[PDB]
Amino acid sequence: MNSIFIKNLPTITTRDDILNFFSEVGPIKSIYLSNATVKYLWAFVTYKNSSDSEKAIKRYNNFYFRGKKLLVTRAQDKEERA
Repeated sequence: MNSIFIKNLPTITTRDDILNFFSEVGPIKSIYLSNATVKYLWAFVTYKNSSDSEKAIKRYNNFYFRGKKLLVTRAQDKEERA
């Protein structure tokens, strides 16, 4: 409920890029940036404040970063039922 996925990232994306863009909505607790070696990277960002993760989706989904339209979605944990 604090975490988002960021996909369609440019391959030259750095941890600092994620930090600089996504800290604008609120304090970031943790970041994973894939060491994908292919066409696009992905990131997993956890916010300290739950409200900020929703803000990040609202503000950065479909945001262009180096010509790439970012996909920013909620990282929802596994549901209980099949």
